[PDB]
Amino acid sequence: MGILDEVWKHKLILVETPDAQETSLALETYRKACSNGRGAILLSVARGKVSEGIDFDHQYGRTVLMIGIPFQYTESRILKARLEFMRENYRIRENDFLSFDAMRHAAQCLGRVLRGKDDYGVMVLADRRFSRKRSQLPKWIAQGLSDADLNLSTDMAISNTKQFLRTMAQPTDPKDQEGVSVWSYEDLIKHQNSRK
Amino acid sequence: ESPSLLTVIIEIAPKLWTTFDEEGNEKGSIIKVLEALIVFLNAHLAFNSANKVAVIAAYSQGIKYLYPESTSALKASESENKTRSDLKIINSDMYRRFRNVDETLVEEIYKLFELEKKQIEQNSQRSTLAGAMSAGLTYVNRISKESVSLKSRLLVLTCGSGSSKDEIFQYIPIMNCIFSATKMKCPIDVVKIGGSKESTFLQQTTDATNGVYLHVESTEGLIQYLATAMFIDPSLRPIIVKPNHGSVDFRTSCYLTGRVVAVGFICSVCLCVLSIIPPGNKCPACDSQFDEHVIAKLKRKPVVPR
Amino acid sequence: MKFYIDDLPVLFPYPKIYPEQYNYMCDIKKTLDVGGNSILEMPSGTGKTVSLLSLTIAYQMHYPEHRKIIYCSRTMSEIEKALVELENLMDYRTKELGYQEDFRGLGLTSRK
Amino acid sequence: DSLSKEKLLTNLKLQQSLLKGNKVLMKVFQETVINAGLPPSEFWSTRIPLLRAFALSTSQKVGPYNVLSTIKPVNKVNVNLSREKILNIFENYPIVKKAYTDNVPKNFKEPEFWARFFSSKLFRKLRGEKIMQNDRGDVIIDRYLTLDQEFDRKDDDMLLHPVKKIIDLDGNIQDDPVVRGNRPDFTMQPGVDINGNSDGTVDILKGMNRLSEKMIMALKNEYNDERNELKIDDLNESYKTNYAIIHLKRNAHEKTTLKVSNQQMLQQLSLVMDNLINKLDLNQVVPNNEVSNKINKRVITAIKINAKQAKHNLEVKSTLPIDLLESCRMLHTTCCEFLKHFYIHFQSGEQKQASTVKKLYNHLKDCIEKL
Amino acid sequence: GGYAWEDEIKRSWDLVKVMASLVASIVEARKKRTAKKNITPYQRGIIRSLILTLDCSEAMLEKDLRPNRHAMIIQYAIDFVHEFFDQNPISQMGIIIMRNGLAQLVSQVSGNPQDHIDALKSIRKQEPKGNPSLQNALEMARGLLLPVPAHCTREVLIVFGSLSTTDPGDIHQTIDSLVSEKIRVKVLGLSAQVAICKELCKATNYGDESFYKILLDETHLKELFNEAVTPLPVNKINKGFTLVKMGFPTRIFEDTPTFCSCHSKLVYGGYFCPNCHSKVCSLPTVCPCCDLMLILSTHLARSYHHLMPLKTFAEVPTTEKFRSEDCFSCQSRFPILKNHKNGKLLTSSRYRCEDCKQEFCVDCDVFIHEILHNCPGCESKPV
Amino acid sequence: EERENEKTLNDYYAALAKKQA
Ligand SMILES: [Zn+2]
Ligand SMILES: [Zn+2]
Ligand SMILES: [Zn+2]
Ligand SMILES: [Zn+2]
Ligand SMILES: [Zn+2]
Repeated sequence: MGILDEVWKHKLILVETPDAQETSLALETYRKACSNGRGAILLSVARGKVSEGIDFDHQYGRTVLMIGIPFQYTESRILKARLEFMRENYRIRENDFLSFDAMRHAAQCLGRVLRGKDDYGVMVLADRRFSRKRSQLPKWIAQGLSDADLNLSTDMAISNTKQFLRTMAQPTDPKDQEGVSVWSYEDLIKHQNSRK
Repeated sequence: ESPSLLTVIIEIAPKLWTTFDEEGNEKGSIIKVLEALIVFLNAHLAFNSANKVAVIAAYSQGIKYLYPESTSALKASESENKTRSDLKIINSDMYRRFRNVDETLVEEIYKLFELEKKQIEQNSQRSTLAGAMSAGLTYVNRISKESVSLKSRLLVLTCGSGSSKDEIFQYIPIMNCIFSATKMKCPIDVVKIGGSKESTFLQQTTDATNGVYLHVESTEGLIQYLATAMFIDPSLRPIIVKPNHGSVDFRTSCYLTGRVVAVGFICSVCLCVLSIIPPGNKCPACDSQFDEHVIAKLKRKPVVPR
Repeated sequence: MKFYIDDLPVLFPYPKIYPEQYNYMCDIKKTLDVGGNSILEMPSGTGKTVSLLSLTIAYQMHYPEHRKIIYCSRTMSEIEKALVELENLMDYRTKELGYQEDFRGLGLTSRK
Repeated sequence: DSLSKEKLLTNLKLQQSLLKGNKVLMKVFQETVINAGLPPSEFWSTRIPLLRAFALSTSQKVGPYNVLSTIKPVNKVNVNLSREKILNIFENYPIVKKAYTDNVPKNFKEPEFWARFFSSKLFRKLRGEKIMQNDRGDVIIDRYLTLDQEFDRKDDDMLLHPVKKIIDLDGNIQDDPVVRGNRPDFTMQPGVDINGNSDGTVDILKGMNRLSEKMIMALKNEYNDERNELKIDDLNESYKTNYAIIHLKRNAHEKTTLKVSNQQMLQQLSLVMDNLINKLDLNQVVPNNEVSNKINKRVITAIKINAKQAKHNLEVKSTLPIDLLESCRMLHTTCCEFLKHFYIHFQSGEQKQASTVKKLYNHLKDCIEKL
Repeated sequence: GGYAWEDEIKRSWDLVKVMASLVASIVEARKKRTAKKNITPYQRGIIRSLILTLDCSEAMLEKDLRPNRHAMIIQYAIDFVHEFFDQNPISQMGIIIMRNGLAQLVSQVSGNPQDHIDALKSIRKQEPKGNPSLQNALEMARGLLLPVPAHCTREVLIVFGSLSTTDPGDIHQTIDSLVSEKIRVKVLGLSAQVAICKELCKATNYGDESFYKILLDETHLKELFNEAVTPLPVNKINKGFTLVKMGFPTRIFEDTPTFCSCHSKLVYGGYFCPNCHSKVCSLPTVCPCCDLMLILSTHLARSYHHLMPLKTFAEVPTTEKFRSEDCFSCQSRFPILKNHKNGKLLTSSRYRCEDCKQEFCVDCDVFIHEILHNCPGCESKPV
Repeated sequence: EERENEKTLNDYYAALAKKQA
């Protein structure tokens, strides 16, 4: 349908490959295209090789496009065996464990974008069923998720991203971050004295 | 048509004016230039109904404001304005718009003279003229932003009298005033009374701000000089030619020597002007240590066959 | 920097420290002193690997038990990242103490 | 490189193209070097940035990009081909240029070749379309399909190199050599057909990924790091400015090419104060009708001088005829050029160029004779 | 569990829920001047060679800046050239656009503002298109800044509103070449923080990350321009401490038009070169006979003020006894500005100067600190 | 016309190439 032709204009498109050598070549190609400002998009498995271990810090990850919930194949008999044993022994509901595993894969994908507090990047989640799963989220992720973003369409999400990237492109005030987001030795000593 | 603002900078220095009195055949020349200024201000206020006047004197120990009077007037014993302590200096049948401004300014003149007499024991080596028209432009912008428009113009009543030469500290603030006046399109008019024919910085000030310079030598008949040439309002500036016959070269003095400069050198850091290569291969201003290669290239001899 | 948590000299290899990192170090030292299991999520962004490595090297060197340290990751990408952070931390500790102390640290993977 | 001054001075074809393009500089070179006998290196020593700009206007090239993604038809369908698009096709896709070399000058013309390629399956594979069997394709371009797979294999061979352990996913799958759990299902696996063979979309994924890798490695031409990558710059100290600070001293020298005491200051002050106290007749400023005439004469003479100077101040019209005006203008131009070169060689202070200085002096003397 | 219509009315009239108003703005004023309280004389680049790189692309057709990006950037560049020549006249300026994947040099490097303004208004007519490439623009800037002398600073400004660059070669080699050639780069992006531009600003400007600036609104863009006109402070390790030979021409006056040495055209005025007696049209320009930087005193005069930056005027405490009722430089009565009888006296509008102990009002402060560059209080002091 | 000018220019460059070689 020609979407990817329009994507080729802006960013170089990289796709995860079952050949892990080709996948790593695509990964280093992606990192090179992010480094020189060519711009690149990576399409990956949320439960795959790139999802684990590989971190997209700084320019390597700026927008994390989460297309859908990475649910496992429910009709796979092994997963039904998992759910039956968890429900029988550990009293864990089937939908609870299914959602938990899917969003924990989602969360391990989301956690690869930030390294340092100077790092910035959005975690956009594109599915209608993420809206009910904020209470399960990681607590640092959950505090960053506002009530207004629980159910957005494309356009105001795009405007929010545009305003956000205009905001974090501004140089922050060191006095705003001198002792509340990072401590020096003196701030740490002062807080140790305050705790004592 | 459009009213303007006549800001005037008066240079009062007892040494300068008294050396003018000694060089001249008369004593009390500043009375003559003072009454000439007064009738000039009356002529300016006769020019339009809504034009305004500011006059500022630059005495030895600082500067003081002459018209309009300081806002400490509170209709008290220290009001010092209107009928309060209205000492009869000018006639009371004067036009009241002229009467108030002239009486106020002459009372301020006498007060400044009393204050300067009280501090006659200390002789200032620093001239406060440059800061004076700096504050003149500051009040010009005050009037321009408060009143919405209005033109503006500066008159400079300076005096050399063959005693004070062209000072070195009067370089930077004068051009700061030049750029400020060029920003608000304020012409700068300078008349110099004294034996010193040429004042280079003030000539550049008049030339670069579309003003008029006229050096004068006799205190008599100066209102002819003023109301003939110094009355070019900013409303009719482009349609009136200027009697500024003196042509300034827009040059400068060298730093370590002081003479008028020719094709020469500058520091590429402190950018002061040097007629010759300074000794020690270091800057006299910012002490910038210089590359020997580049000054060898400037000390390098032009070539011709034998 | 070099600071104290209880009686533990901690040689942090950065001139600054996050508050979440220091509370994390307090909790980890409490867990090690008590002993047992613990589950803690340290948010990504903030330095996680180097903070654990710093507290474990301080705990192993300072405490007279000198228990060895076991660090289990999921891929040798992360193991190599941990080894690099450990190289930086040991370089900092050698610089601050003035000497290279007796220490052995390697990652483990397959023959391939 | 080719942008050095000695390369710009010796580039005769660049000067040829510049004088074919330029007209006023062409006339300057015609009436300065050709007629008056100026050396051409002397002419081009002063115009090095102009030669550099003219060279760099055509020397630069655009970045590599997916040219075949931009190609799209618009029954009759028309696609517009530019020469830059053809060159991008040749550089980005060596198979198309390989077919072009042995197809176009031998059997059939270039538009026929491009229409055959656009009707062929090789275009669909290179664009990334999954290959269909019901399409007829073009047989001539379909003979190059096997050699296209050969180029694919060669590019995959040469593109492969050992990556660092930070991004070693081939390591990640081989951390345990004898890991053997339950196999991934068809959702975790590439799609297969009813028989079991692949549907071919992994082929288009490999093709586009190889295209992206080719675009990245195309930038690699003549045109410890892990410690820096794992270092957290945010926890490090902020950058401190090492900008220079100067202190300026205003102790300059006075401009070089009567002392009176405080007693007469006080008496002159008292004279002014009581002359202010008693009376100022403001009518005393009126001149005696004699000094007024002299000062008026001074003012009118100054006005006359300033008006005569400022009466006359795109170039202005001249009384000379346009032939004489052009001759005078071009003689002034070659005067300025010869003076430029003479002062450049004269102030550049080399005894080795003294002969050139002498020749420029003789040219200036002959140009004085011409004046 | 119903439709959106069957719930309630919006209650928009009740949505609006409803002397110390002085302090709510003046403490914001203190917070704004808190960032500006640090001042010291930095040695800055005085003789400048700026390359203004212009994005001319489809991203310049974006409907976020009025009416497009292209017209606002081209008119603000006209304004920038005018104000920069009004503040740094002795500099030499080259203008380049980035259009259709090739860096198109639209004007040579020159000291003439008018030719550059003509080039900008010529580019104003055309339609921005193509995919921008940074590396072409930096290589062109490297070429054009090659004849720049050692004393003259090599500086490049880029307005890169796009987010991706498609370069023919490796841009990091170009970055290393620019750092090796001591070319300082400031980049003014319009959309986001492009990482290659961040690395370029960090590497070319000696580890400083403050040279990559992104606007926030319409006015902040003009803020970016009018603090971009300022001379950049040079690093301590930079040793280009040279003497520069230039002369002072005199304004020739003649009723007969004569051929100027630069244009071969009839100009009544002119400036005779002190080295070789050659006339030119404009100043400051090089003499095209003996290669002499012909100037005026006004051109260096425009640049003295950067070398003498005024210390910020410190507003007096309201508690301390005020020196006078009126201001010093304009003698406006200082407003009593008492909040209430219980609200007492706040925000005393008197701005003291530390070198002269003279109070100034707010208008005097915001006039003396950028338009003037002298303190009249520091000058009334008889030193 | 500039045709004769470029023809004489080409002749001059050909003579210069003959002299240089
Ligand atoms: Zn210096
Ligand atoms: Zn000219
Ligand atoms: Zn000359
Ligand atoms: Zn004021
Ligand atoms: Zn002061």
